[PDB]
Amino acid sequence: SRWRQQWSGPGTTKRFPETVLARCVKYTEIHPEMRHVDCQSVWDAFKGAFISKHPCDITEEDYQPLMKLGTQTVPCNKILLWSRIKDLAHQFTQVQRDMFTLEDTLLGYLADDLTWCGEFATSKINYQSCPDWRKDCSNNPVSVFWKTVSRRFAEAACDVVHVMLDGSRSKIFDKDSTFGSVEVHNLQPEKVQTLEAWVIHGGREDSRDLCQDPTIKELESIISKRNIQFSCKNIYRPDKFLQCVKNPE
Amino acid sequence: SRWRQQWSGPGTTKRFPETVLARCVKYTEIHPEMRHVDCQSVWDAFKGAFISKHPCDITEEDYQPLMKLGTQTVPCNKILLWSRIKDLAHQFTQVQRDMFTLEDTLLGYLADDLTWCGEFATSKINYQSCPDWRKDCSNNPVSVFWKTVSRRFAEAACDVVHVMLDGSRSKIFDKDSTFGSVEVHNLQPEKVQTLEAWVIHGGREDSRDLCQDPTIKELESIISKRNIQFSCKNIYRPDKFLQCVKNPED
Ligand SMILES: NC(=O)c1ccc[n+]([C@@H]2O[C@H](CO)[C@@H](O)[C@H]2O)c1
Ligand SMILES: NC(=O)c1ccc[n+]([C@@H]2O[C@H](CO)[C@@H](O)[C@H]2O)c1
Ligand SMILES: *[C@H]1O[C@H](CO)[C@@H](O)[C@H]1O
Ligand SMILES: *[C@H]1O[C@H](CO)[C@@H](O)[C@H]1O
Repeated sequence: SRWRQQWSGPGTTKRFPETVLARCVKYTEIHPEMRHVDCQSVWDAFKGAFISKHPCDITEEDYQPLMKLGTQTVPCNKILLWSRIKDLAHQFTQVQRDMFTLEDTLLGYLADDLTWCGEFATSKINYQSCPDWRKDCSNNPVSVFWKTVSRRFAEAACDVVHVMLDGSRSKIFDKDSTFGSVEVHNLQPEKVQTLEAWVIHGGREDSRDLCQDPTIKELESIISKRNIQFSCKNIYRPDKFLQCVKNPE
Repeated sequence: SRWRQQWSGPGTTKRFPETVLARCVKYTEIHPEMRHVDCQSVWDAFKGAFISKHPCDITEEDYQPLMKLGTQTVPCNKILLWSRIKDLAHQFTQVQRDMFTLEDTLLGYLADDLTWCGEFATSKINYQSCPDWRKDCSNNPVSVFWKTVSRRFAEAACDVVHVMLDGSRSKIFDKDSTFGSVEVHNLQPEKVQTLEAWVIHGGREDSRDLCQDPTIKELESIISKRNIQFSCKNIYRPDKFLQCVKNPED
């Protein structure tokens, strides 16, 4: 288009339509309980959320048709959130398969590690650049997608909700994250009794109780205000922790 | 009441209201995903289905308020049906904890092994007798309850559905059962590809292939007409079958 401006963020992932379609087919193959899904309809609703729209004015309503088609009931008491440490959370649920991260749902599975955006009044995907959340605009197709689906995922949790936190970083709990700014504030006190944090140890620091870290105390204060209880555990040896989850015999 | 007639079936189970309430509280305690349920409302809706009503004119609509409150999503590809061998089916799911029978749902859990009925125009439970489906009337509170919940359970299944059958009896498959007259006819062909039967052997079956039994062939014909595939397997050693599910390491 002769009106299309340059953005600071990377362009849409190459082969984005074909990648989403292939993922949808693969997911329904792996999960027989979701085989009612029509993957053509899913992609059509996904594309309809952002195609032909300015990629700085996307709203939660734009994704509502996709949200409906992707409706999925995950056992509300088996939900695992994560902050910065997505790799270990997914390895965990690959072993503890009755536990689920957002990326283990259909919608999270489709979009995991992809970027996308379009342009106003055109049917073309923008493969050259997409808005950066800081330098360009906050209401872009990718950021709006994850804050919408993340909020819905947290709203469905019940009983005890677990979150993995990255203990190798200066902000073990970071307000400037999906967990800190979306998930923690949309757990429903009527349904969730406790938020249990798993602080994953790593980095080049000598072993110490990281549940005493100031940002964890910050996290405890935040969730307590919402009338939800807080629990914290250190995962000192992640490799050994996974080994115990796999073969606790 | 001065109008109440005698029925041929046993009366309502003793302590029925207390038993349903206790079971509802116990179930939601064990299953956190169902704690949105208000057990008082569940009992009230259960009670409202048959109290003050003639126990020969109960309908599926009478139980709809209970059905709505009892809504529960079980993984549709992990459903286990059974015919006459209820004990082993429950022993199986207690070990294979990702599979569910109807009695592993809240609604099935409440009513398992219980009998109940009321009377028209009165608020009293009939602890003296209840209608027998054969000698008195088929549309009684118990029979109507189970045909309703069993149909919805069967309607929810998807992919591969399993049914345990009692191979120690003459009619391994019996049309005159909840499975044979309700469940098999309400599996949705759009969602279910296969019905897999597990024929449980009894006391020394000479290792005979019971999947060739005439009643099994009858089952295969019935389900095939509905455009669903059929698979059959013999469970020769029920006790050993459970231990292998307990300890697959061997
Ligand atoms: N699983 C994901 O890719 C994921 C989960 C939550 C938030 N995000 C955001 O989307 C972008 C594109 O992947 C990421 O950089 C996050 O900002 C992604
Ligand atoms: N779980 C049960 O007890 C069950 C399951 C299906 C049908 N029924 C009927 O209810 C009566 C009272 O328990 C039984 O005799 C069956 O007819 C019971
Ligand atoms: C917060 O938790 C989710 C994993 O369940 C992750 O995608 C982020 O949104
Ligand atoms: C048929 O299957 C059910 C077990 O899932 C049993 O209750 C009968 O209705």
